[PDB]
Amino acid sequence: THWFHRNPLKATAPVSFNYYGVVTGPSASKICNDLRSSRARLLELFTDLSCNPEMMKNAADSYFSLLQGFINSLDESTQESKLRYIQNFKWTDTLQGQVPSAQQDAVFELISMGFNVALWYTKYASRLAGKENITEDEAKEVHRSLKIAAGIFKHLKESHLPKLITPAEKGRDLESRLIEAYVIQCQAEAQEVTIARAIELKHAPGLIAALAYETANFYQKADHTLSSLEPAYSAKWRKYLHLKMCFYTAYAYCYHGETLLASDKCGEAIRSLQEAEKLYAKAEALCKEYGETKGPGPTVKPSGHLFFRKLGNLVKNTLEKCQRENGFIYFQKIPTEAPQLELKANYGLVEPIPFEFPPTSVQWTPETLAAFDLTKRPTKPKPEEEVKP
Amino acid sequence: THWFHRNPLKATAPVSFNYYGVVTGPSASKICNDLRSSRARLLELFTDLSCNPEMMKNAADSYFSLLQGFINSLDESTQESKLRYIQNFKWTDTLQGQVPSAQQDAVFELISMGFNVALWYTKYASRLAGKENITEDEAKEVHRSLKIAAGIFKHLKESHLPKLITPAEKGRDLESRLIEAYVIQCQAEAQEVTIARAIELKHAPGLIAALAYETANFYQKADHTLSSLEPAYSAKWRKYLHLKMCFYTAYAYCYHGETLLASDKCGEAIRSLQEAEKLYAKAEALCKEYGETKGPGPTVKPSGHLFFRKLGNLVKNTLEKCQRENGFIYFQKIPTEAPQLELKANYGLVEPIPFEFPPTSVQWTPETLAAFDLTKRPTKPKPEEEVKP
Amino acid sequence: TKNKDGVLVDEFGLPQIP
Amino acid sequence: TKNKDGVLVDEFGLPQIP
Repeated sequence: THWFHRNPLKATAPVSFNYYGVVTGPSASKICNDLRSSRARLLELFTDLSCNPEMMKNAADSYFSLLQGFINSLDESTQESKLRYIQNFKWTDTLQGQVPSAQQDAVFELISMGFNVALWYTKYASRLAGKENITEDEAKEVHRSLKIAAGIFKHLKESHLPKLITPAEKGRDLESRLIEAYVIQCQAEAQEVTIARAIELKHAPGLIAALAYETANFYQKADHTLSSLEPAYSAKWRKYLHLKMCFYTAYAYCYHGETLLASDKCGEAIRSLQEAEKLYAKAEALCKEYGETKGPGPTVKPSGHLFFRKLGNLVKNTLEKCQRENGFIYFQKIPTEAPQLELKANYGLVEPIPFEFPPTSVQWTPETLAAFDLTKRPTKPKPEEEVKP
Repeated sequence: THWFHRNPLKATAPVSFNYYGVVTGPSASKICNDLRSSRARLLELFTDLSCNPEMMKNAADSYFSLLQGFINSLDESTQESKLRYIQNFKWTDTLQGQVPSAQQDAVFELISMGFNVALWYTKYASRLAGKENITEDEAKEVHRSLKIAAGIFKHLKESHLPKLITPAEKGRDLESRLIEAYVIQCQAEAQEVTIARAIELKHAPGLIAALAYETANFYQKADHTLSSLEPAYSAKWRKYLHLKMCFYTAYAYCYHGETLLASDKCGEAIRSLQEAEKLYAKAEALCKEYGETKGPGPTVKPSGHLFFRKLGNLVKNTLEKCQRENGFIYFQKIPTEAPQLELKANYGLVEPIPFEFPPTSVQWTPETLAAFDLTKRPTKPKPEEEVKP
Repeated sequence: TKNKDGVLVDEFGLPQIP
Repeated sequence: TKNKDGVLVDEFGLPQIP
């Protein structure tokens, strides 16, 4: 099947939205009750295993469009709302364990809530990709979801983080390096699915080689990106994408092999197929102690190897026209170091589904805003834990 | 087919057996005419490609039984004939080219004539083993002939050379080291034939491994034996038996391979099959420049390789139950140095067909002997060349 | 649909064939 | 014939079977 590593969801303290002499009137008093219930509806969903994306889309639309009122204003799209700094939100981090981080900024709350939804999308894709019963149609979802997620992350990174007041701390999800890794990881994960499909429908070996190669480049990039963080938290993750780029490079050499043999070129059809199986060996060496290496998130046990069932045929077929050449069973001359691969893939590459927040709620009118009188402003609960599975 | 290296036949000057006042009487005068014509009948046969062993047996019986009169006596088997030192015979050597060697000894003439017949037997086997049309029955001959030859050589070495007066010179056929190599070579060559048969009738792989192994030991031994001679003459020969022991060791590992796989032991079923093909590679490396290396005798171009057609199946079959083990195509763990072989073969070993000269001719009676009066004894032709093919 | 180069394409971005 | 160990033998010194 499919196997993806999942860092834990972000947790946050209850926000009541209760201001007293500050809220005068029915409409303003209403909107604080809508922000209250809607944020909570969105939060119970995360923990909830019964939720499909169309439910999620809605719950998030609701909140974020109500949340907007605290950030920008309905009159000038360029000028900022008086409420942005009113409330203080406390969120935890995927890699930081139980330690909360707090800011009184509505941008912080938005960027972090949204982050949790993008994280959610992937988790939904991940849970949905574990089953053996995968349907052509259900794959379109796992795949689409990963792009919806890569899109959200992208948006947050380059459209939003810039707006934050305080700079973000190293090793916090709201750091643009850490986001950049998620976007990429998401894109990569999707393509895994595509590969899984391309293989199943018998597409051309050149294709699956290039697609699988470019995918290994992704975990390359997300290893380099992440590389700037203290190894304590990023340890397990870095090993898994280090592991993944390695498992998918095997596919590259392997499926590239069939592009040489069929091309009537032997020595490098072998040295490659060897390289593929040398790597699939190291890949499992990496799985084993990624399982040993401690870090946030559950350990996913890698499932599908048809890799052999593929290599098997190639091996058989290769020795057939090469029997008179390098081998059998004693190979010369077979090139010392492995054949370089620079391949671009023209099919199956993933572009993040462009994301945007919903415009500010129509419930925000100048009267509804002026009904929050900041002139009248004059102890904390704690973050309610995630408890995933 | 079969391919064996053949050093050239020995050539000798005409011996007329003409003594004048020394031969008195009809019977003694007759016997010198019988020695004359019979030696010549035996000599024309060597050059002759029309001669079968039963013709040869006869022609040699005749001469040697007449020759005996000059060596020992019909009265006491322990006491020696007055004629032993009467005549001087001039013979060339297989490895020495055109250079004649002379002795006035009837033992020298006998040991050397016989040597030529043993050499003949092998040549007959060799010419007969070149054809593709080989019949089960014609193999029994090639095989039997090689043993008749190994037998003669053995006899000459340890029953006869001791009797020679002057010691034999290094690099002359009448040196016991050089004979010892022929005996062995002959035994080895026969076994090659046996192997060729065992393979064809599908005998057990353990058998053909051991038989082929012990055969490589033979060219080992005949390389060491020959090793004591100046490289000028022994050069090409030594390379060919160096080559042969190598070609047959390949068979050992190869056919031994099938004794491991079938035994459910993989890593050493591979390391061996590799070793076999590593060696068959070196074997042809040796064929090529044995062809370059100059020495007495024609260059025999090695024929049969079903070796591959054998290795092929083993390779295919081996990867089948070992696919989950060391390979495919990337092998670990496969042992660094090659697996030792000490195997003895219980079947197909060759024992030289015991040889003896024919007893002295009945034509020799005391009267026939006393009719050579040495009391009455008072320019040379040259060795008539071989001109083989 | 089709892609930029004009090729009939799987919903997965892949080429489309039997 | 047979060999020393008592085994039916090919003229070539080999074992004998179908």
